[PDB]
Amino acid sequence: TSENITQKVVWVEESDKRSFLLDLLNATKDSLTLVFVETKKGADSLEDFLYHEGYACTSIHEEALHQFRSGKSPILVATADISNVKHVINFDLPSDIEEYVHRIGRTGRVGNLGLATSFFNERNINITKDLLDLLVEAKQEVPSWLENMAY
Repeated sequence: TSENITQKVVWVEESDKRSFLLDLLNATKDSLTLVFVETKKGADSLEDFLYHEGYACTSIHEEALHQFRSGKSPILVATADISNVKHVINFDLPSDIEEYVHRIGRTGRVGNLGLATSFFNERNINITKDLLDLLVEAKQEVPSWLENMAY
């Protein structure tokens, strides 16, 4: 159970995810930001977007992993060897809660709190109730919208 990972689930429309990611990145870490996306093409295109924004980043979908650790590339974009990152960003959420749990486990260590931010929209209605129940048992912030969509 994930009480020691602060989880912020926010509503982001698909067309808003990229500028919301830039505001979030600025808002939040000098390194070890891990951003999960749904597809290989998505990983690829997001890395390029970030590049043209001026953010040093890599993607995986050894070099890449070796840049992440050194903090030469503060951002690693990955699809579906990595733990104790400073921030996990679920740019796309997965279709089941177990996979959510696996991904958020990559932030935090014993004696410290992790941080995981997840973007959610109508595409994610399938995981609504499971995410709600997980947030409640982990005593995390639950957005009014999530509660009302689960019902």
